[PDB]
Amino acid sequence: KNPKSDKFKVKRFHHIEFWCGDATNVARRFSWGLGMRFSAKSDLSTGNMVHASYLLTSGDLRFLFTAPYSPSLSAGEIKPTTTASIPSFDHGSCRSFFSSHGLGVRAVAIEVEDAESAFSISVANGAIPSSPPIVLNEAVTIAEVKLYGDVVLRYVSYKAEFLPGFERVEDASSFPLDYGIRRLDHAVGNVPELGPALTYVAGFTGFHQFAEESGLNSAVLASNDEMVLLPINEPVHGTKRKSQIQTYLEHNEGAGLQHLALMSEDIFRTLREMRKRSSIGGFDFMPSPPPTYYQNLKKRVGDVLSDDQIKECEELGILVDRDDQGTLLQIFTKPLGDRPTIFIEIIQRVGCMMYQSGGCGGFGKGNFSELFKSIEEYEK
Amino acid sequence: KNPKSDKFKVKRFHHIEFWCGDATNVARRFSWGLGMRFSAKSDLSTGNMVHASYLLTSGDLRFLFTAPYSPSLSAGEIKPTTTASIPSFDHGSCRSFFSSHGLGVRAVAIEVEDAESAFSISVANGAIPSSPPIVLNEAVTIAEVKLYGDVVLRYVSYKAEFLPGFERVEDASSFPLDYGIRRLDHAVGNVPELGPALTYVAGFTGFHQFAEESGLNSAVLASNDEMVLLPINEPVHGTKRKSQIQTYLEHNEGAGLQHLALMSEDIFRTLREMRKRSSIGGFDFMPSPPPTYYQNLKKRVGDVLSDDQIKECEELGILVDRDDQGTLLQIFTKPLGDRPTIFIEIIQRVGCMMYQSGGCGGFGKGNFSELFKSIEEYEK
Ligand SMILES: Cc1c(C(=O)C2=C(O)CCCC2=O)ccc2c1c(=O)n(CCCc1ccccc1)c(=O)n2C
Ligand SMILES: Cc1c(C(=O)C2=C(O)CCCC2=O)ccc2c1c(=O)n(CCCc1ccccc1)c(=O)n2C
Ligand SMILES: [Co+2]
Ligand SMILES: [Co+2]
Repeated sequence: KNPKSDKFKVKRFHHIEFWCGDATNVARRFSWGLGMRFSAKSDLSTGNMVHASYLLTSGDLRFLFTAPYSPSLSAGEIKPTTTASIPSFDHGSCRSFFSSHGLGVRAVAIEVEDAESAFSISVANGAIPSSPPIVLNEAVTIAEVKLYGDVVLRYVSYKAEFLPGFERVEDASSFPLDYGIRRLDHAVGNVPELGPALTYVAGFTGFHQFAEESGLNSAVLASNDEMVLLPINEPVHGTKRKSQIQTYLEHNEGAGLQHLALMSEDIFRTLREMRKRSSIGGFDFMPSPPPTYYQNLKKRVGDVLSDDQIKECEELGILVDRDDQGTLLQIFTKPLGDRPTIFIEIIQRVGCMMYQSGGCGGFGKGNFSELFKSIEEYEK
Repeated sequence: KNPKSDKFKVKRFHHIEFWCGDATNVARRFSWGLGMRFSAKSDLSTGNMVHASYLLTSGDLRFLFTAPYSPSLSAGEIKPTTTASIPSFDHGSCRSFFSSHGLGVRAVAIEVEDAESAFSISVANGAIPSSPPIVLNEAVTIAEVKLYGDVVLRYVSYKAEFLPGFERVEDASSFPLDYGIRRLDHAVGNVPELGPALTYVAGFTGFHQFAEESGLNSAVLASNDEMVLLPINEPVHGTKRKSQIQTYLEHNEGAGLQHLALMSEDIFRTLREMRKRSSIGGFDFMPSPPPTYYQNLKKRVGDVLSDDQIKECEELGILVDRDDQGTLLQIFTKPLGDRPTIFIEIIQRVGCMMYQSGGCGGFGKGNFSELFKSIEEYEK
């Protein structure tokens, strides 16, 4: 049952913005590790005396990396006279965010038909304002409201290239890397209490709960066409193994974005390319499941994957689960930075063709039981 | 005239420590861009609840990357009970340093015979204490005094593997990258006033001035065997082109480390390997000199370099200058991070063999005039 109760019209995920200490070094690491191209910049070379912001792209996926300059560079400025290309940026907010949480996602940005209306409707329906709507160069409107912890849901709307004031990067600096990642599938938050978080967000968006003992309870909020998916996790305290959600909240200093799930058009090639680079500047992956997990894969997905495609999953460490509607291939990186907080999931879905409907195959929660069983069975 | 007036005994450069927001992402970028191996770590996996520190090595060059965790992780700790592996670390000092300067060098570490004595003698001779001597595991002594701005000269001494509490990285995580960089040749500071900076540092070290209109005045302080070299720059105000030193001080919020010069055993291979990676996560280089610069190279270094070796300099953008004692090959990267502050120089020296004596060939100040002339001559 999808009641299609969105209180405004939302199209798709637009971009994810990381707040960093040095946007240059994070963006270069991410670009090599994930195969994303340098697409746009807004910094001193473009006249921005406030923040440095570098955009990476792969397919429709857009990662923005932003860090503050010395406030002394822009001391004569006031908001009306700002050189910032993102008007919601604030030196003090960014330094406090990064000091408190370390490297992580500040904004989950979705594209809307009209950012002003979406902001107005949101706050009228309980959203806590963060940045009022601002129209940039009579071309793009952006607005922000609180999502959970210190993360904002950013609304972006275009009348008719990323943002005004950003410049497209010179080809010489822009090497056409691509490992097959194509778009953002879902973005997941960790909170101390799931219930109030769900009521708050679903309260101001109209998003509905998407149809779905290992450290968490979870639920998924979705847009009308279920292309925007926002799962939220809480910890289950009192187990024997400590909750990974609780560990997150402790090292993150509270609620925040846990993982970004990036859809690949060819997960086998994406994982081959990322695993080649794991020890030369890229991203590490979580430990692989035992061969027991893959021997048991034939009995569950042997209808969808060949034996050659299943052993290819085994050499790459890919996990597989299944809904009644589709099949899911997934794998998780190790944490993206110093703290055991944010990580990335690489994903590709098969089935539910009509295009492919969103969430086809679920989110892989059945892989918790399958991994534990496979692990214990492997031991004995 | 080398009066050999060192007030204690110093061996060589030991390591350079960067203070970062996220030590993981800076270290991975540097490792790929410069060809340095992950050699040691001190972080949560080693029991350090205070800071994350990752060591990269190439030859005798050691780069340390350190960032603070949430103070909440170590709130019950006091200095006697600390889990920090570097006892001079302080959450507040590091966050304030990085907020003020951005990514840059906190410590220039030199190896001494006895760090306690070197600290005592230094402060008795005018040095401003920063961190008193501390003996780690009855094995290593470290101490720190102020050098310029917020950079410290760190003394390290070993009775008889980087530091106690650091672990050697698992081979699987440690990919044997190497582009030919072998050691730190010199480390350069930018200050507002050269005179007082020189008197202060030479005052407490006993270092002597090493034998030597484009934006700076400079002078070089050296150890007894002239293996430790510490040039210092000041701006020359009132030119037509603005001083790069003054631009540094403005964006850095005052005095600090301008560049690190890394000696290569094969600069041609180092530059080939680094230039291959410039647009895929590595380091960019300053613009190359015009062909005019290289046509004029034959008349000045045609005795030392073949025509094949000279055109190889031309394809890599390498600069060449000469003392009366030796010849210098050098090239400069673009800034290492967001701000136009710190950069890196790659260097290789030829001549003055006895081993090679330090500073053989100078520091390339004659390349300021040669580049300008070559540039103007190229135009017309
Ligand atoms: C995150 C995830 C998902 C996932 O994507 C997902 C959502 O999209 C929405 C609904 C809830 C949810 O969980 C699916 C399966 C997963 C994991 C996962 O993290 N781990 C590793 C667990 C060890 C661990 C150690 C340390 C820190 C974190 C974790 C798994 O083993 N499985 C099977
Ligand atoms: C730094 C250097 C050295 C050098 O190493 C050195 C020392 O070791 C010690 C003594 C003084 C000194 O200068 C030598 C030659 C150099 C440069 C250099 O920076 N530039 C680029 C200038 C444009 C520029 C733009 C923006 C920001 C900075 C600079 C050059 O053109 N030349 C020829
Ligand atoms: Co997921
Ligand atoms: Co130099």
